[PDB]
Amino acid sequence: ENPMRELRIRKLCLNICVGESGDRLTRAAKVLEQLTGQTPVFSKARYTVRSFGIRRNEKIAVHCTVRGAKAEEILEKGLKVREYELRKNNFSDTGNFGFGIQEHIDLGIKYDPSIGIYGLDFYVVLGRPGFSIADKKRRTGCIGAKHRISKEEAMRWFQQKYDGIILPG
Amino acid sequence: FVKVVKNKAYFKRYQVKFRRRREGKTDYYARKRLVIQDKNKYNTPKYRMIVRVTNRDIICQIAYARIEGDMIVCAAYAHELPKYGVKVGLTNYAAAYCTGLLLARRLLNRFGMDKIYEGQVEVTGDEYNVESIDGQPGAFTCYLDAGLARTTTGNKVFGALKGAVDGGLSIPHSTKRFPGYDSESKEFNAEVHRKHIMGQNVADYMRYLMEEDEDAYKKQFSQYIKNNVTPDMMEEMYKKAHAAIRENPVYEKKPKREVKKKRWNRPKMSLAQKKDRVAQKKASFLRAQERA
Amino acid sequence: TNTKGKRRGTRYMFSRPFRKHGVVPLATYMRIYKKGDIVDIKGMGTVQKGMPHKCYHGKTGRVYNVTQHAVGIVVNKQVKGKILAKRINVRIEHIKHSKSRDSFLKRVKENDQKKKEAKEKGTWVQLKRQPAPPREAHFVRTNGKEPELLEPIPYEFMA
Amino acid sequence: GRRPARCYRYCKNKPYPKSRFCRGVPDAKIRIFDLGRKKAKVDEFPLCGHMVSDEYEQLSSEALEAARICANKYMVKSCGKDGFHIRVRLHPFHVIRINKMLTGMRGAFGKPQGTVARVHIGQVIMSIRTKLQNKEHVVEALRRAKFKFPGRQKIHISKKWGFTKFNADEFEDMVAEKRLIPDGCGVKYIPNRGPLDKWRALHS
RNA sequence: UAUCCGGUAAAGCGAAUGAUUAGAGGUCUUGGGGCCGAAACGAUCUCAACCUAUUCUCAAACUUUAAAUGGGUAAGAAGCC
RNA sequence: GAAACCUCCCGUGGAGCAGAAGGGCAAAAGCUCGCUUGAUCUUGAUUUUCAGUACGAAUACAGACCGUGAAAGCGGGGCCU
RNA sequence: GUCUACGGCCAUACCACCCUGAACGCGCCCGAUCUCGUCUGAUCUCGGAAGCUAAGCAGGGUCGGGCCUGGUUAGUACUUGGAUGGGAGACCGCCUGGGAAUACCGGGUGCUGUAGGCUU
Ligand SMILES: [Mg+2]
Ligand SMILES: [Mg+2]
Ligand SMILES: [Mg+2]
Ligand SMILES: [Mg+2]
Ligand SMILES: [Mg+2]
Ligand SMILES: [Mg+2]
Ligand SMILES: [Mg+2]
Ligand SMILES: [Mg+2]
Ligand SMILES: [Mg+2]
Ligand SMILES: [Mg+2]
Ligand SMILES: [Mg+2]
Repeated sequence: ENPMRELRIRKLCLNICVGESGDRLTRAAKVLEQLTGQTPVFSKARYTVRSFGIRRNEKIAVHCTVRGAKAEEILEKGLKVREYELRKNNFSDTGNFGFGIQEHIDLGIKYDPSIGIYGLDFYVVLGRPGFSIADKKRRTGCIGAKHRISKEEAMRWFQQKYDGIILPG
Repeated sequence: FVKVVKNKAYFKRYQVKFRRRREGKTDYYARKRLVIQDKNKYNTPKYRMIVRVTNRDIICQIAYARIEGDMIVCAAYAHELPKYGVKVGLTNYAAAYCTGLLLARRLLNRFGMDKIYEGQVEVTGDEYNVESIDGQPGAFTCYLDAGLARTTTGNKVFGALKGAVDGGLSIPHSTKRFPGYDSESKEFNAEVHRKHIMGQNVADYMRYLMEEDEDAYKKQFSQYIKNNVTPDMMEEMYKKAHAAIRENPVYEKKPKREVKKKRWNRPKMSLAQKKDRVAQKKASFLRAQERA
Repeated sequence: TNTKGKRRGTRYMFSRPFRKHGVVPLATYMRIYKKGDIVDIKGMGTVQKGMPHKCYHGKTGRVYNVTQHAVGIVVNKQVKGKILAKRINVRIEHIKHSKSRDSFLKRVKENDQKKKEAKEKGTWVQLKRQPAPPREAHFVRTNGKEPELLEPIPYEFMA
Repeated sequence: GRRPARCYRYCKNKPYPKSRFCRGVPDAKIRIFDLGRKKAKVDEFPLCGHMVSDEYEQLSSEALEAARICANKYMVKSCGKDGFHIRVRLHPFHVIRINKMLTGMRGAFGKPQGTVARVHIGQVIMSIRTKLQNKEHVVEALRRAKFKFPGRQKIHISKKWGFTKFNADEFEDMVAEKRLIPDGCGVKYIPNRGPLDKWRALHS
């Protein structure tokens, strides 16, 4: 009989790190835009790495943060391609989880020889009512303690909500 | 495991930030520029029209700063407004206007400049400001303390500021962030501004919801539907309130007495209680372990 | 031969004390100096506009001018053989009221009280101060118990 | 090779540690500041013989090491290979200098010759713990070790338990109290203060 | 007699910075070498760095502390009311 | 993959602030944007080196003409040396 | 008793975890038509008032860390002035006045200004 300790999805994060720049990245930005229904953001590199073939302030990745119902919907699709399995290590100690998909057309998108097959990266910021405290301007705070989502608590939310297994190893 | 970031050491070397900086209240960078006088002005005050919008309220205070703790010459709250006419939407831009206006009038009534400096009456919305009359006591002048509010176009603080300006305080300002001013053109309507001052932005939303879906309107404007505040009633309501403020701004409080004087709180546990309490935990551990 | 630089050797002087860095708390700014206020100068690291020179830190002097956010302040600086009363324009943040004078004003006020009264009475009262006189004749009662004997203690080597 | 010990004896200069500024310093002769059964428990060695200094003088790293070998050799030969623990309690930190002559006294400032310990009057140089059997064997060990140092140093047997800061008269009771708790060569003094959960680990 | 100024002596390093000894504890890390292992955070040691309490010993160009001696002012008619 | 991008947590500054080092600095003095030319015109006063001359460097004002900000303000080069 | 708004001094006010919060507040909270701003109504801006003290916030708790303040350390370390004092030196003792700092052990754990609530 808890009032608002209702573990919800605060946001869903999606990022395609092509690590190229130019055209490949502009191509991958269309994929997220088709998926999420909003323009994404290009992130640039921190610093040059001659190994990976990247340069400082060169656009490496594209990403986006989905919120609300659309984030619930896209999360659902992403678990369907993963078949509602995660692991213990897929959850972070902070009570967030995430998982890859190897190819976006699995979610439900049409391939093109140009706009190819960008594998991508789901990550779910779980939260509660009254987490905003941390990130507002004026009278800020820290979210107590018996209110912070545990790893265990986030696993059981997944185990209930999306009927998942959380396989061991 | 990792290196403990917050050691003895960490706390020994640690410096707190000021109390109100911790509480997330006082921008001391801005406070210094706002509040201190030029030393050659000496003890002449430096007033500021503080305006803060709470989740359910708008406060308007005039204050100068002394060393004991900035003194408040006058105040007006949005929750007073029921007296004057405003039943609902007390955090809205129109309410902000009333609340500011009321502060000016109440302030002016103290100094006897109620008859001099009527200020703007008809509410155009355009650039207005008070010229001090010669052979008469000059116009009161303070400055707007926005606080931590993101000072954008249409911010409710500037709703209050507009009010106190029309009320007859000379507070300097531009019209670059009254609601009306256009970013991609750079002119000011001052009929858009009037609408906002009169609550027509709210009335139209009320009319838009009722047209589309009854239930959402019923949900959105529940206290507006109770008290029977309708879209077509709205403009009149705020104009009545403006007049009533303008005719009597004086605050009378309530004669508070008949207090039982009882402790809701929990007082501080005395040394000796604390001293025994460990004594009992020490015993209780010993007697407990001498069994299994 | 040492460098003539303005700030040479103020590593410690202009350095906010331990756990008193950051915002210059506001009383400092908002307290009023008139003409002829006795004022002790004490440079500060946070505010670098209007800093006094390292020679006038510690030194007390009188205010002569007061601008918008600073105070002209005559202070006496010795130079080999000659003391030069000279006038410096310190920004408020590096300056306090020197209490040195207030204890004097307290005493003169107390004298004016004790001069007005004791005039109608007739009994004249000691207005001048007097240094601590020798400590008067008095008895000491070794009440019952006798004195406690103190033998010096025998040496031993600890370390 | 190096200068006589004569020439670097009195604590004349300011202390000049190996640092950013003083660099290219040759490594100290002495390195291993303790030897014998150092992996021993407080209980199984309470004697604490010290060689205390009685001159505000500088001791060479060279002379420390030599004194350390001298004492340990005798301790081994006397009682046994694992029957003591010796602690040297002066590390050569001060860097000593050397203006060398093939210009004259122009631009004379030394290169780092070597390191040195500065030792105050009443400061301990070496210290030894072993058994109540073995008092005399330590004394002579420190006695022999004196001859490697310049100046003058008393040999003294402290009123502490082992290399602890606690007076040996009260050491055993304190353990019975659990004021004190064995902790390798040392002993952790527990006080009242800390949360009661620490107190519940003891008494259980 | 009031009142400011100070960062030297000393002291400190279970307080920062840098130095530095030892054992307790720790698969934190991970390794490189082993021994018993096909191999296994399996067992057993080990030495690397890191960390949890302790511990040895230091600083002209480090310091939480912090003297003595020391430098300002002030102690009235150019003042009070 | 030890290093690419994203996300949550801790983080008294252990980063950064053109350069030596010292000081100073966290809803900044750091970073990122928006608008800019106060690095403009003009009297004296003062500080620092000092002989208490110059130079340079700086501090407080004052008068103009601007900038920016809702405003209080800040700005006549570079946080200070 | 206690809160809100603006505060002064800035840890006796910080951090950690634990418990309790009547009324009024303060919040979280529900929305994006308009103002405003985002990749994203998360923040920011704006319009609300169905829920709830879970969190923030307050008050308390902990043989808590930390900070503050006493003791001890110690008349010890240091030190002004003195001697045709000692000592081969290094250094030390006395006279004359001044006099610290850890470890260790106690106690304390925000005070308060202006304006306005609530407990009628
Ligand atoms: Mg501001
Ligand atoms: Mg020879
Ligand atoms: Mg020398
Ligand atoms: Mg110095
Ligand atoms: Mg020293
Ligand atoms: Mg700059
Ligand atoms: Mg000007
Ligand atoms: Mg929202
Ligand atoms: Mg709560
Ligand atoms: Mg609660
Ligand atoms: Mg405590």
